[PDB]
Amino acid sequence: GHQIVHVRGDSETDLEALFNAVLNPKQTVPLRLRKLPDSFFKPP
Amino acid sequence: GHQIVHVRGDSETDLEALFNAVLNPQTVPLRLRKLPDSFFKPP
Amino acid sequence: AIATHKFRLLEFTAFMEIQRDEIYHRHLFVQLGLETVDIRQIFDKFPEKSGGLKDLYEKGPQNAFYLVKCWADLNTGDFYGVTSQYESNENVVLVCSTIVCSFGKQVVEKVESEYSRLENNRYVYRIQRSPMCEYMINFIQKLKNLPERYMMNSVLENFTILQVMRARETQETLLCIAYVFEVAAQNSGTTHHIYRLIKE
Amino acid sequence: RAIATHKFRLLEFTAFMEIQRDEIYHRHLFVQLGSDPLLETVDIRQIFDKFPEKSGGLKDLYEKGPQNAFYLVKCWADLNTDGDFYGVTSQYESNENVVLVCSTIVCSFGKQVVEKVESEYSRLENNRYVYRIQRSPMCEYMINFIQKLKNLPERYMMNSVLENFTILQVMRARETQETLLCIAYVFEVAAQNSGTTHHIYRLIKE
Repeated sequence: GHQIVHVRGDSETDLEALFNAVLNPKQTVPLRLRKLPDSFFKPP
Repeated sequence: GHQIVHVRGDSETDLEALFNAVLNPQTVPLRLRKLPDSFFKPP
Repeated sequence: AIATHKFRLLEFTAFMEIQRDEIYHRHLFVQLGLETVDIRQIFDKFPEKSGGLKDLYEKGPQNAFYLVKCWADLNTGDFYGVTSQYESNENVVLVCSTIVCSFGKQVVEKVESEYSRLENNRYVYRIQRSPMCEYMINFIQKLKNLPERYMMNSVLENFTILQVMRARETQETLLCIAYVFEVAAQNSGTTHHIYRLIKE
Repeated sequence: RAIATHKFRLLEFTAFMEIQRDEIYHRHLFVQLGSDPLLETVDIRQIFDKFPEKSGGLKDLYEKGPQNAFYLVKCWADLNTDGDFYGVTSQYESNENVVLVCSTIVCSFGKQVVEKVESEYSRLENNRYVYRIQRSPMCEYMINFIQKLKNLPERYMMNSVLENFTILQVMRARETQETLLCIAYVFEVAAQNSGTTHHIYRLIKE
């Protein structure tokens, strides 16, 4: 078709890690603690 | 998912033109170009 | 608008389609088509090796860089995809690279390209129904299986997408869009804010 | 391996078709590259008009270089198939970890009619970076061309039709856009009792 897709070899374990960062934690700074406009946290 | 393919809009008429160049006819045939003898002889 | 003097995004629609007998349904996750954000505030949420967001921003043009904060609508499949449309005043071969990132690192890269069509004295490009990768489909399904929106937003804190649109012949950056998401409230559709990325 | 520079090389290039009926599988090889002979040379000016000559065409690619990365392959494609899938499997090796980009340009009358772009990340194997393009599907133009050539009653008509057909394969490193390898292909059809064979030539500008 019109697409090339390169998937990292451990993509399934990486997706599980996104969830386990919250559900089973073991450090990224949340956007709410960075310098951003007030609108960033308020949906239109 | 593993390739990008860009097909010219007139690809079907272009394929018909490849055949009609012979069946219903300027490109220089390879036999008239400066090439080694092996070019025309399968190993 | 997500645009420079020479190139512009006309539409970006991420969706899922379902057909069951004589009933068709299309659900929109995201639909595009300004305030500023200091790009130094988002560098660690994207790959920062060669060809990363910082590298791309330094090379420029700086006016081609945008950040989109989107509230994706998960209140809802046969096909998950994205349809986008662009315009240019120059005849380029458009190359769109989409990098799905978790913890600031690439986990999926999608590369697509489109040749131009001259329409009303402008060059139009349309990436029609680009299939979503399995990582994205499973991510949407797993986020939807969480009982509460607060857990979905917490999981999304470590997820970003970067899109880099280039002209094939020169490799110049035509447009670059960073995406950050939250999930839309139950009684709301998808909404977003668009920000220009600058240095302060 | 013949089709090589001191940093990048083609290990295999197999174009084929397969059929499966009742779990019985059969594969047919159209083309297969990879006491091998010393290579002969061809003056590239003798083939410029059989490939695109606009910006980024064969002449511009050759001038940019490296000139030692350019090869011409004369193939006798085996069309005696006596398909469910038509594809090409290739393998390459490099001493540098590049993102390999392979562009295949199907040409008729020296002009592009189909372009296929593929890319592969490496695997480090035996201290080298190996790239594999596995079962790349042939475009519909190529499938229909093979079928229509096979429907011609004689091999002489097939070879005459092939006089205006070429394929150009350009291998690049994604980050630098450098040409790693460039292979021009010219075909004839193999004789009825023969399999696919080929000659490989270095391209020079004398």
